[PDB]
Amino acid sequence: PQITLWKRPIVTIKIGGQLKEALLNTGADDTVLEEVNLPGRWKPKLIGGIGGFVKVRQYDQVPIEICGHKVIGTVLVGPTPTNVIGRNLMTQIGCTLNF
Amino acid sequence: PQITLWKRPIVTIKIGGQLKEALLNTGADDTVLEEVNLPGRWKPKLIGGIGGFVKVRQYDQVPIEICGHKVIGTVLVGPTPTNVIGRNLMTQIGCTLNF
Ligand SMILES: CC(C)CN(C[C@@H](O)[C@H](Cc1ccccc1)NC(=O)O[C@H]1CO[C@H]2OCC[C@H]21)S(=O)(=O)c1ccc(N)cc1
Repeated sequence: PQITLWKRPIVTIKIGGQLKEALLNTGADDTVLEEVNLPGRWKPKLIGGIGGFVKVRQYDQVPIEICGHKVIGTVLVGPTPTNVIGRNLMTQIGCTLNF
Repeated sequence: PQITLWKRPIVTIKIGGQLKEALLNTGADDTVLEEVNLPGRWKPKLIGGIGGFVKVRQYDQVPIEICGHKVIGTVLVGPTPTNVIGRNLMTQIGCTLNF
């Protein structure tokens, strides 16, 4: 599909068997989500943004459905005001910026 | 331009006759630049990012030039890790997300 940006590019995702929505974010290297329930082991990570640093759980190689296509990639889990799909997953469903 | 997201989608941008470069960010509604030499008065603004809320200087109706393409809008100045051009400006180039 071809999304414009007169409003937040928000789309459905499925994570942990659960239906959700997230902002398709080209700003960040990695994906972040609202506290959720997930597979296995995570690493501590510190991301930085606007408003300083925030502590996240790094779940590695996780299965997620974005817009209905399967992707396995890194999901960061932490206190994000909103769910954010990073470049890391966007490139696997052939997302590209068009202008 | 169809641009893939393996890298940061950094493009060239011109303000005040200053060449710099900025992230084509679809996760930011607003355009946020670290410093500019714009000549005078700015307006006090608050945006929230992922790590909290920050003071930033709002400039109305700035002529800016992205990839040669001259467009006009509101250019904040703020504590951003990376120059970010958000959707308010990306719509004026008719830029879209695509997959
Ligand atoms: C400036 C960015 C480099 C900061 N981030 C990406 C950015 O998309 C966030 C992502 C984002 C999206 C929605 C809500 C909060 C954060 N948005 C943001 O704060 O940008 C600001 C520009 O204008 C304002 O409009 C919305 C946010 C403000 S980030 O959220 O911190 C970020 C940091 C690390 C990762 N891995 C992924 C994302």
